[PDB]
Amino acid sequence: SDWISFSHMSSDTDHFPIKSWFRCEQKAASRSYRTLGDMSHPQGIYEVRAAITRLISLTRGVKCRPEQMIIGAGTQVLMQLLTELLPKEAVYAMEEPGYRRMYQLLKNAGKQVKTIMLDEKGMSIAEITRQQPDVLVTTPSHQFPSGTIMPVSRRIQLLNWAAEEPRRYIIEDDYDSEFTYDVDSIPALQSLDRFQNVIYMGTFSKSLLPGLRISYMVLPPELLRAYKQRGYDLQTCSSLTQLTLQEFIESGEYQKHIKKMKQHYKEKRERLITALEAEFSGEVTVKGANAGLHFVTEFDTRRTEQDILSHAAGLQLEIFGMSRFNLKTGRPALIIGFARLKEEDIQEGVQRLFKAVYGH
Amino acid sequence: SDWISFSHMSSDTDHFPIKSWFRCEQKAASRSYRTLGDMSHPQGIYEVRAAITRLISLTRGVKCRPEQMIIGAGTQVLMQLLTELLPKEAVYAMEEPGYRRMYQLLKNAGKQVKTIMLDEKGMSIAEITRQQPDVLVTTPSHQFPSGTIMPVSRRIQLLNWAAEEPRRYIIEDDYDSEFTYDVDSIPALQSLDRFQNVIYMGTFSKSLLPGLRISYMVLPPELLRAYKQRGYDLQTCSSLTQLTLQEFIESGEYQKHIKKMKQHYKEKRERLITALEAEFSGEVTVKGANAGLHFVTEFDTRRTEQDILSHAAGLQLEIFGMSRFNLKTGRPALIIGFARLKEEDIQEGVQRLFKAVYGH
Repeated sequence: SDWISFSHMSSDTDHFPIKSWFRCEQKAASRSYRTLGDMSHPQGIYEVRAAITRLISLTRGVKCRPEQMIIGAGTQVLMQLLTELLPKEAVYAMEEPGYRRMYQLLKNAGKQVKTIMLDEKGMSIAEITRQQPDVLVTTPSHQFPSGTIMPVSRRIQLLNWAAEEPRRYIIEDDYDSEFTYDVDSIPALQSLDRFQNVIYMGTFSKSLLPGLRISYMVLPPELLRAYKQRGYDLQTCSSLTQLTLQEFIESGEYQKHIKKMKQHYKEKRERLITALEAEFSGEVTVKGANAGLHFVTEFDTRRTEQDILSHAAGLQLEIFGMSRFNLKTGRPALIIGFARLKEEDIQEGVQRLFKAVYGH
Repeated sequence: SDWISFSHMSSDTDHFPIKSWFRCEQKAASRSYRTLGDMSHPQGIYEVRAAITRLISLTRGVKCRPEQMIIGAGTQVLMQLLTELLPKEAVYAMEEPGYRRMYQLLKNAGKQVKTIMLDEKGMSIAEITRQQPDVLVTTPSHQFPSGTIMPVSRRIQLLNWAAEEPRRYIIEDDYDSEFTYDVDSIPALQSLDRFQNVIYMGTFSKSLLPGLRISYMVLPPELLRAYKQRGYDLQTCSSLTQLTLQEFIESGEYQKHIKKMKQHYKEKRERLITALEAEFSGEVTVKGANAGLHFVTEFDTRRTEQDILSHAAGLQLEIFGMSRFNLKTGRPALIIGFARLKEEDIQEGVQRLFKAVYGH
């Protein structure tokens, strides 16, 4: 496999400190071995929840007490639980383009899902208003996949909407929030909300490995009450995994990791854009590269997206199409993730793109 | 600080080879690091599924491919998924006494659950006939908590019932199946399943640790088709955990540990029963002491079950009554779980019990 990954779903393992993670695991195991034979508090070990709460209040400005947070074997399990905590009759609203997987999860749940188009400011509040939903699912920090950062003004608009009527909720998926390059950090929607209409959700898939399977959500106390009233849920994250995370955070290894990785990803995104402009001369349009670990490139060709993809897979370039993120064509648009893209493989990689874009 | 536990819920941390597990973890990691930035296959990494499939076909006669198996961070998320694969209008049935947690999950989902009492051969097929459910939840190998082992005749009656009408299924929870001591083990129900009515669910929580969170389920092809039709699921079980378990199995460490713990518990259960018959003069009756990590004792008293339990909290002896396992009285019976009972605490424990019942 002499592959090159322009994939957004992967993360580069060479710069994760796996020995540090493993040493954090051993520290946690020896500090807490006696209590490992317990099954965690269903919301997650309290001290781990406390570590995450301090962490996210620091980095993102999130305001919560650890009692509000639930862990977490992935955002998909948390989101399922969340649909059971929300009113059963709620009408959901997701960004178009967006996460088809959650769209299918919601439809499969018999829910009504309205797809909300985007504009230069993020998910379209005008379409939200026209279609009149109950629950919004949004990616304000770095829209997925379009990469649009939602400006504060649009955030204000969404919060005003949520607050003008009862039992309206905003699910803020703060995927990709650890990295914000030549823009500065904008605080989360939750931190701008005065009325607790926001379910903040975050994950460690990108700040760590995806195979580690940990995410978390912060409930409004009304939904938290609805949670506690269940009485039968069990934690899906292994206790050691929770404790290794808590050590990794509290040792300062996580902040060290993130700082170094931000510098690394900033430089790699500059290099990739420069290679893209050299190879494609300015016949590629790049969009949504302000933050996060991916951007969009639209090209222009008489090749269908599907045949471009079929031909990039032959050159062993791993890359995906924007058409994948339709929930519910006109030009080729592609998603370029530079998480796993090796820094020595840029030119070669971009070359494999030109030949897959064109044929030469 | 001087507690003695006759709990089933307990799990040996002391005689769990955590160093062997950690060495299997690092071996798996050096061999498979570059795939830890990848997301697992949603059913689970194929090779972990194959390792488990070979294991369970050996130890329990289970007939399946890895293609049919789903993992699995605990048996409850597998259960929830399962209720989604099964017809939305299914009527469930659970043993009484049984697992109140699942009863609670099923009811909180809006499902009608029937409770089905036991007779000498296990789940009462006469009551299943009478109350007319669609889906059975059963523990044929060692009924929880009664210790009753369902004989082949009753298994065939259950299979026949499921064969006679559409949309009838049997969930076989092989929760306690790693330890069956001085009775030659019966094969799983699943091994008798000619018409593919049985969903087999097993777990490693009992056989390694509860906090480790790894369980699995074997789906009949129609249900597997139902699952692949979803197309949105993601593996909840940490890829690291999956790989560590595959190394643990294939290095032969799992089989070593199980042979050792099996022998340990055989000898401990025999010693415990010896001590019981010595101290209680034949005014104790022991039921289902053949396998698993528990059995049932019935005594003589004036005291409410709450009285024996209450007086045992004052001898610092943790124990459970059969009325705990109603899915919602007329005498006391208790369940003795020798899982984390220390071998030096047997005689003392039984001594405490004789006073806990009486107070002489």
